[PDB]
Amino acid sequence: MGYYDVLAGLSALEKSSQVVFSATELQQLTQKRVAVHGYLGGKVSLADAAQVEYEVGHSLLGSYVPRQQLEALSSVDFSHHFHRTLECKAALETHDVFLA
Amino acid sequence: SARISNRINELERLPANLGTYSLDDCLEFITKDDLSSRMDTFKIKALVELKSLKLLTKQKSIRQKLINNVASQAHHNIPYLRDSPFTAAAQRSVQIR
Amino acid sequence: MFETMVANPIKVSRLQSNGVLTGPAANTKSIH
Amino acid sequence: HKVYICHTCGNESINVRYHNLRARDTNLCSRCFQEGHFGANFQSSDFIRL
Amino acid sequence: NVKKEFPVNLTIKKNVYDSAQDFNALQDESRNSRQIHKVYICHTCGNESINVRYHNLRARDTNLCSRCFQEGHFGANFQSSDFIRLKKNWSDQEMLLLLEGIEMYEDQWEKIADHVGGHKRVEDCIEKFLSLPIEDNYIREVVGSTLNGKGG
Amino acid sequence: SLPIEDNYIREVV
Amino acid sequence: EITIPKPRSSAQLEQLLYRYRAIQNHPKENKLEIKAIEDTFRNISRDQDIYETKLDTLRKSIDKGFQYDEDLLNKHLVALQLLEKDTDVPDYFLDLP
Amino acid sequence: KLVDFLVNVQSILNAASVKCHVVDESFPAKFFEKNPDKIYESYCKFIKNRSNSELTTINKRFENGEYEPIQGGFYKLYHDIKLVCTILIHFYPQGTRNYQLVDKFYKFSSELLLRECCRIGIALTDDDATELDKIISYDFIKISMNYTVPISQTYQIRTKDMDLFSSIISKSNLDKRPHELPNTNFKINNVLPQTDIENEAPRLGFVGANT
Amino acid sequence: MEYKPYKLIQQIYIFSSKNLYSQATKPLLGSRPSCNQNWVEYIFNGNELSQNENAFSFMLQPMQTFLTLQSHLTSSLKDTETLLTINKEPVKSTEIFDIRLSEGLNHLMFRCEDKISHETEFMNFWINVLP
Amino acid sequence: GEILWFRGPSVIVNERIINSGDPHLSLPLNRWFTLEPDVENEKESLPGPFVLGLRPSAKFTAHRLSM
Amino acid sequence: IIKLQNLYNWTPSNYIGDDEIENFRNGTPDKLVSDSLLKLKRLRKERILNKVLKPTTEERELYFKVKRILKEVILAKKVSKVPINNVRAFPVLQTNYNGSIPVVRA
Ligand SMILES: [Zn+2]
Repeated sequence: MGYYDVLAGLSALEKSSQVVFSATELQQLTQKRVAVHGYLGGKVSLADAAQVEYEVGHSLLGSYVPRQQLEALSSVDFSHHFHRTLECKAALETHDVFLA
Repeated sequence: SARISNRINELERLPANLGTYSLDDCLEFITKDDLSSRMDTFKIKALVELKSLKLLTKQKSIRQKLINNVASQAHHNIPYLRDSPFTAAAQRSVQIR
Repeated sequence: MFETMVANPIKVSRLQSNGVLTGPAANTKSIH
Repeated sequence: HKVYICHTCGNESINVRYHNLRARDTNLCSRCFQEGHFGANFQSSDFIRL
Repeated sequence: NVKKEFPVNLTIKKNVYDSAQDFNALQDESRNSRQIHKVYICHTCGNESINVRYHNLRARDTNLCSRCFQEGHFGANFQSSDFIRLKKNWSDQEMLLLLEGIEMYEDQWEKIADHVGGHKRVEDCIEKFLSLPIEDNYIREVVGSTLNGKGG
Repeated sequence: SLPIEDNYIREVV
Repeated sequence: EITIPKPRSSAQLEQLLYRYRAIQNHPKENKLEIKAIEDTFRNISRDQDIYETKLDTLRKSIDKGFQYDEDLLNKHLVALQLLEKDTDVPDYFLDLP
Repeated sequence: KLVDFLVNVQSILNAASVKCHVVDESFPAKFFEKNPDKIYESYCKFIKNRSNSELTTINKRFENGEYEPIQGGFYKLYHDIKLVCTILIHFYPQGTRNYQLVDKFYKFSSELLLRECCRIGIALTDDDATELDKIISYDFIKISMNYTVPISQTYQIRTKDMDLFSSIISKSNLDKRPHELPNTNFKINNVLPQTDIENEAPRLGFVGANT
Repeated sequence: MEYKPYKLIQQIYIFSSKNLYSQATKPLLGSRPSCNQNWVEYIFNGNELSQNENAFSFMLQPMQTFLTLQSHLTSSLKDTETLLTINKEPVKSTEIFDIRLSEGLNHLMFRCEDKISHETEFMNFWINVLP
Repeated sequence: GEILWFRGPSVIVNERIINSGDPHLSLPLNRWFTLEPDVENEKESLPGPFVLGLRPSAKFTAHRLSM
Repeated sequence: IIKLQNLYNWTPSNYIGDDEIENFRNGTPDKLVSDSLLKLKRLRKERILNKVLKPTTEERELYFKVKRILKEVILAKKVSKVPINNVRAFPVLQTNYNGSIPVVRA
């Protein structure tokens, strides 16, 4: 995406010297509201709500997790999951693009 | 809504292990085995703010219930509204058999 | 030894784990 | 007053309890928290001192 | 016959313009390429103790990427001789020492820089002091004083 | 009585 | 040309230096990233020298007997803090001073 | 530095011993060695002699000006602290209140003295066998960091169903009494400390989920 | 109790599997490399230990399932050695065994017998493999 | 008054707080100043784990004790 | 030519302008600080009215300028007193261990 992003990715992995950019690679690296709930008014049809697309985004475990399931989760697996998705994502994206 | 979602995003991207060194732990001679009585003070504040930001619609609903149930009884509970000749005349007009 | 013994585990109910209120005023069906 | 009890050992917690942020019902002694005597799916970051 | 405001938890939030000044606990170890960890820990349970040997790893295959800076590395386009022959970011112990110095010596910046350590200059301490979060009660007092001065 | 939303309402308006 | 952009922060400069130190030993192969990296380094060193000279000129020509009022300095510190951490400064806080 | 350092250390040790009175205890006040790792042993010997051929506290040594700002005074302070702590540990019962108070005080004071002496430039005092080590030393360059720390112990038993363990034993690292198995068939398990330092943790939104 | 230093056993090593390391550092031109990359090693000296405290405990991350145990013997004669996992029996390949632990708590009993002087020495290892 | 027995051996943690910024812990990129394994490998014997943890100075503790 | 003395010692806040030198020599730097804070607040309001999160470059530059001006004012001892109001704590990470009691997993 960005040149410095590519460098940070190639440096996260230790295979930064095994990459060589071409001319073109360098030249390209430098560049209504439908009522869903009813806590406040009269709810619209559930079909209408389904027709609309939901996007929370800001939360990590979505907008709802049942009590028993959350209470009986594993913390190590989710810590590793967040480390893979939130922090190490750029390095893996670069490894997907370059490094075959 | 955009501002609120951004704040909630920032709060959720915090680490769980978020202790706080309080600078008053000097008088509590911690010996690397004791537990500091103030390790969870920024974690508690972060949790409080996050949960309060996630329970916004519930507070809105309870507030609007209170407001509606206190407005519907204006003419019966507020003196200077209950005592005007027009409200009295209307309440009499409703009860005409 | 100790091979024939049994555990006798300790069980704690969540109601007992968080919300026990005590004193002579514990139960309401008391003159106290 | 009120009485709390560690979810692992029957002993009651004194002056302080470690509330589980995920279970929201199970509290721990100070010692059983120092020594990691909770479940193997919980980490120390799941508890809060109250 | 006053407006109490929601707390401004400034210690929790992050710097918006230069995020390289947040506390080390809030920073993201992804801009300096430190996400992936390569650790090697050797124990030795010899005599009622353990000799923990912690090893960080750097690729020996990488030529001039995991070795200390030296003069023979830079060519004629550099002027590095005197500099190489003769810190820069803060830490948690140094932040604690800065707070303690401010607590003991109010504005005597030289005594504070001596209390922190020989690594930091006075200017760095002044910067860090300028970027420290302030209390919430004092913020409420200042804002309310301005409001009352406007309204009366 | 909890100023949950006051800051954002105030800064937008 | 190529003209690698100016590094936004110091970590970007550090990674630029790391990339250069990785590339060094294959100049006949790379031959193009090296020149852009070196032009960026030249610009950075030039800016650093200019900044040092301007700082020296500034600190030696400040004023003889001027001083900063404490009230205004306190208001400015609080406002800088608030703006730095994305909070809001009320409208009556800076126009009136 | 060293003058103010000694003043501060005296004040701190006086403040931290309100419940333990470790500073207000009297030891023979004529004993001294060079290597600390044998002190107790030597003291025993000392005792025997002066027990068959038949004085001051720490505050008294402070007010009389007995600790000089040189390494000698710091080592004398560390030695006297360790000595009084060993004495009071072997005096009180195994797991009473004063026992653990003395142990806590020893930990605190020793760590304090070590850190402070290291801050003033003072001190008070290999991978070939495994193929994993071979390939690691072949692939990566190792920036190392070495330290030592004592291990703990617990009791362990086996029953019809499962293996069971005890709580960590609160026996101090200064206790030299050999052992006393409360019952036979008790195995002694050695618990090793935790290795990782930057052990990761999930985000805050994981523990503050909506239910 | 007492203090009994070992005589037959000397410098038992328990370390991570070389295959896990090779597959985490080299992806075989296939998938992505891992992100944790924590490799451990535990050394136990025959002398300066006790035969009355022969149990040891430590935990492992879920990916640290494959271990390897290397044994050295001071007795340069012919001895009989048996490694017991959770009470199965692994077979060696100075000896080298490769162990595949299971999630939960595992018990390793390493036993040496002289059979010339008829001396036995045991080493017990409790290991936690987290979920 | 009876011994409580758990299904798992306890856990020991040396330091409860860590120095999130430290040359010992957070190895910096681009190390500036200083067959066989290598020449650039260096070992450092710490005087104790307290180097990895946050501790207050004796001076500030004394200062707080004076009041 | 390139000097490692400069590469090692460089920050994005090293771009003094002539406005600072003038408003120092002519006295009254406080006017510059107040005007810059007003400009920052206006830019942030405009940044809020249309939904965008990342501050623009000019906002970073104004922030750096204000910080440098205040730093050089305090360093030159051009103030009688400095207000000292700090949260006497600060956040720090915390070791994170797992539970040792294994899972039953019914
Ligand atoms: Zn308990």
